[PDB]
Amino acid sequence: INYYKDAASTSSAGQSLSMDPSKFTEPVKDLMLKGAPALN
Amino acid sequence: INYYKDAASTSSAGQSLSMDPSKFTEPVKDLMLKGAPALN
Amino acid sequence: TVASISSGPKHTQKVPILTANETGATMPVLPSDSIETRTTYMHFNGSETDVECFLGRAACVHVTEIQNKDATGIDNHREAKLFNDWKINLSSLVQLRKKLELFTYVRFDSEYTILATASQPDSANYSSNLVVQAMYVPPGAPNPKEWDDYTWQSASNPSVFFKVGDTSRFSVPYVGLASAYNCFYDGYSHDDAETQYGITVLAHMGSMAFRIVNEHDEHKTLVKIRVYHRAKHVEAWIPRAPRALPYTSIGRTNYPKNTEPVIKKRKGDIKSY
Amino acid sequence: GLPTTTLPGSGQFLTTDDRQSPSALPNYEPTPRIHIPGKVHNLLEIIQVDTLIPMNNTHTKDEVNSYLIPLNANRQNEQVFGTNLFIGDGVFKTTLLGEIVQYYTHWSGSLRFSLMYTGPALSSAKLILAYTPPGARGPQDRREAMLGTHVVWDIGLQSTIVMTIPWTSGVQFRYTDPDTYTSAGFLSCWYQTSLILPPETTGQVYLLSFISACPDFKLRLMKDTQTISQTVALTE
Amino acid sequence: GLPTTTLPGSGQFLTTDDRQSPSALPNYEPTPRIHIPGKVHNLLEIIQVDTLIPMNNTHTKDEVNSYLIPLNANRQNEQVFGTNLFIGDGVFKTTLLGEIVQYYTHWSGSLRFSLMYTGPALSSAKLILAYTPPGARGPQDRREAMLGTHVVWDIGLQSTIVMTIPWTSGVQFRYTDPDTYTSAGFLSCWYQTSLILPPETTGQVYLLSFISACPDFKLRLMKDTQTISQTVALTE
Amino acid sequence: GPALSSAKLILAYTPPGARGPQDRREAMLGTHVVWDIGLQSTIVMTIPWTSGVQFRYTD
Amino acid sequence: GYSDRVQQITLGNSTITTQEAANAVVCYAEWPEYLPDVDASDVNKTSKPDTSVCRFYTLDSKTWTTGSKGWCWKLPDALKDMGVFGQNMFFHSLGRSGYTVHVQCNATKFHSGCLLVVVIPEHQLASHEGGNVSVKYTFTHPGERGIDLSSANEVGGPVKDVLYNMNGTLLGNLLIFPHQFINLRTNNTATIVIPYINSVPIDSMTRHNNVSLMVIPIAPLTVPTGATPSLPITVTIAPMCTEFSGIRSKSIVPQ
Ligand SMILES: Cc1cc(CCCCCOc2ccc(C3=NCCO3)cc2)on1
Repeated sequence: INYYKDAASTSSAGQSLSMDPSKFTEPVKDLMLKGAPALN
Repeated sequence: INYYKDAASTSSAGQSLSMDPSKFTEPVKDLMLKGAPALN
Repeated sequence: TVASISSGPKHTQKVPILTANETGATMPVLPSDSIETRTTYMHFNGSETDVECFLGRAACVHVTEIQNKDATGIDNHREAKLFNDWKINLSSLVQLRKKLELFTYVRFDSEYTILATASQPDSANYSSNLVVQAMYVPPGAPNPKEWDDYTWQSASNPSVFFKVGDTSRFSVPYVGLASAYNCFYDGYSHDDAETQYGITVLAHMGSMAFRIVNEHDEHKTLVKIRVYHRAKHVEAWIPRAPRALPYTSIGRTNYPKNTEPVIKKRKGDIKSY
Repeated sequence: GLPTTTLPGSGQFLTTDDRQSPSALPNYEPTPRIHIPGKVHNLLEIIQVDTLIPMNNTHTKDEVNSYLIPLNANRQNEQVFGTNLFIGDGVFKTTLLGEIVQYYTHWSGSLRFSLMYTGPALSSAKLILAYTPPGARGPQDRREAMLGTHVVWDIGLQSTIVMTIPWTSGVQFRYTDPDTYTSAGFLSCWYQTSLILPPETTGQVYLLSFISACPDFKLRLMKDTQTISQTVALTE
Repeated sequence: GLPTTTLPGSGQFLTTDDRQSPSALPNYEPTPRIHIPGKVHNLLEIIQVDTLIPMNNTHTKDEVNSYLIPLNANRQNEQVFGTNLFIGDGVFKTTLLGEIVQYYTHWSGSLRFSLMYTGPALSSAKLILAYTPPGARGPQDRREAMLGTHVVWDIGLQSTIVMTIPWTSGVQFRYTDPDTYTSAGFLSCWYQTSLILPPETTGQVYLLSFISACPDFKLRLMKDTQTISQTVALTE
Repeated sequence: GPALSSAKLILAYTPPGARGPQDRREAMLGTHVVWDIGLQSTIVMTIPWTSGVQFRYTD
Repeated sequence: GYSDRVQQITLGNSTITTQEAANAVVCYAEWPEYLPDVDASDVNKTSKPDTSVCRFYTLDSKTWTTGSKGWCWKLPDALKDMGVFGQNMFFHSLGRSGYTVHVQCNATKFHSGCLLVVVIPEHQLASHEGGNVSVKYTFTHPGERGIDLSSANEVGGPVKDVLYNMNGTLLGNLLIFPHQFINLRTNNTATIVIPYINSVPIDSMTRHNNVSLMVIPIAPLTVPTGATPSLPITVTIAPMCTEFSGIRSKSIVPQ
């Protein structure tokens, strides 16, 4: 129950439960498959 | 009504109403019947 | 539920009262196996003997003390009780301890209540109103050194601010590393020849630290902190023999030497009533 | 803003109340539970396991010997042991039953008292155990004893005898700390015929005695035990 | 007026509680969000990116050189480097992994340790990396090392080798601040055959080493880092 | 022995490759049976066929 | 014609027969079983030597005399040197096991005496010094020899006082632990099956013992006239469902 009118006044947000490290761990242009050779 | 998000914050648990003394009072391998001889 | 059924005379070849205790069992014998009984009902559930109930009331687990005074020229705040800490543990005060050690492994959430009262043992014009700031300092966190260190910023560490005379209350989930807390541990932290033996190795849960936020007034004020602990959501495994001798140390089973006989000697014979 | 009124008791801390609290560690994930044999749910589960009674209390420092009730060969008519039934005191007090009863104020229910015989296999004996319900004195001779709850025990292949002290009471609860109005009786044991040892054998034989509670049992109104105290906080 | 009672804890301020508050700026409209690449949702997302370990810690002032593990041509049987696995201390401590682990009290999971070789292309080498699970000492020679988790690495076209320290543990969580009971093992590396440089070439070659966490990883119970402190408030 | 006596013996079979055992500790690590002397008067130990080669010489 | 009385336990390449048993106890009514995945944490596949480790090892014999106070063995310590069980033990980082314990003591129908055979999960011993003196490693790792409660206090060792279970609790209440009596007049062996009991799924076998087996004379031994005044007690123990994990170099432990 929100007792207040504005959105800033609500409690903390709830877990992204998004999670996708590939923008950080695999930003390569041509896709690399694990097990296939790195450099062909 | 829980007012809080986490489970630790809820009140005391409610009675097991489990109760089974046999693990402590009769841990024998071959079942003993009351009234039958203890050692055959 | 019947507590006793009706039972009459018996002249059998089936004797429920003769057993062999060498087997390790406690055979479930009842009044009606050996006298003539009448029906009676239980009228009772055994509610208040549930382990949740047994370990579920607040017990005092720790009393410490800090003072508000001018820290000017104090070389060791910790030592002046300008703030103090507590190496969290539940085995220091021994009423709650005997209760928990009826079990080998125990798992529960904790609810802490902290009461703080002030004393002014020497001449003051008044009673000041102090705010305490007890903060949890887990293992591997910058321990605080003065009563007003960067540590107290506590940007990542849960801390509660309440007023002396009031009470603070909050609840911490089961923080054990394993599946249960060991009430006992017959091991070492590693196979060294001189490393400590017990749980003390095990149950190093970090310490709790208290301080007054207020600067000093003209008089000095003693604040004494009492921490209460209530187990909620209790789970206990493997019952053990109750503690008979007195305790000597947090975390070891050791009893004092030249202790006194714990079994009351008869005033009379074996035959005495 | 909703109008409220606070009642007497506001702000009090009652160590026995059960309410919700904020978690200091929001979002923390506890270690998974694994399976461990032995879970206890009720103290009523464990007081049904029998444990030994230091019946032979007559020593002067605690010894393994106060668990042993001695028996003499060839005595007739005589008395083996006697005790009142204040389960919260005296012989009972250090037993697991005694030890738990002491966490509660009131108890009601039947008790199971058993004796296991340890004499040579080629010996024989007949004993009588008697329960005397409240109201009479501890019996003074078997004649007196045999008129109340009793079992003639014949020592045989079957080594233990289980006597039950059936709940005999006006009032439905008794105090665990000894009280008169609330008192439960006496338990005595006498030779029914007599212990007889085989040839080439000699001396005393002993009985071990246990106590546990019947499924009948009720304990209520928790309190603090006289069995443990302290003068300064312990440290590591 | 509805009757209420206030409980213990009323009026306290717990820095970790999460409740509603009045907005000081009623009706204000925040700037629209535009799209920005790079959003982070979990610290678990970032500790999977590998970063360099200053393994060569032997210097006396911080230098680019403590990131370089040197290799010597023609040595046989010998040891390239050694370290314990207290991820919250020592070599690990300044790495991103080390640096985040320090915001939490407990960690569990697998680690990924990789080595990238930088020697001339016409050289060759075979190294063995070994993980020694808790309970034994840091290995003292390859024979000792090779009996635990290990990978023979053959230096080739493929420049990096990824070793995983699989989670080997009784207890399901370890402390990030170094603790004995909770300790994780050792990591060592030895020549399997030996580094060989081509003609016209000379000197030391170096390996770069990285650390990142497997998707396996768990961190819990947030706390304050020993890695930052201050004596007076900063100003502009 | 007399019926009123009692005894517990261990019989041990030691498969080829080790020496005749020199003490029970050594003996008890191979095929063995703890025999408890009772009402049942005989104990039957089996020397199970332990062998690489499927036949042995009688001489 | 099956009696509670006669029994045969065959485990591996070793068999035990008793013609005078008194049933058998299975701790907490649970039988040893391997570690399920749902309970697993370490990612390593475990090693299950099976029949080479799950057989019966008979420890060296003790001698019950009228002055005996009782003996105490710790598990897995007592087996630290038995065959391949022991090797596996020193060579893996973690291991887990249940056991069948068979304690043997026969006499005649003229003897009297009664031993308590009990298994105590997590038996943390007390220092006889009091205070917070610790009990050194070696002292709680006696090996097959076990601890002899009638031996003298030593320095850094545990207290050996029997009415207190070596920990501040009374002998009389040991009956809350899985146990069985050996009463010469009834019984000649005691058998207890121990499931693996711990707060973690698998642990170290050298830094932590998870049960102490204790044999304590309670009704003193009384031999027939002009009999030799003593009887030997033998303990045979078999690991069951053993699993080892995290193999490597081979632990080196104090002393
Ligand atoms: C058995 C047993 C019992 C214990 C204690 C466990 C409790 C977990 C840690 O306790 C606290 C205490 C205080 C705080 C706190 N946070 C803000 C103020 O106080 C947090 C956790 O450890 N083993």
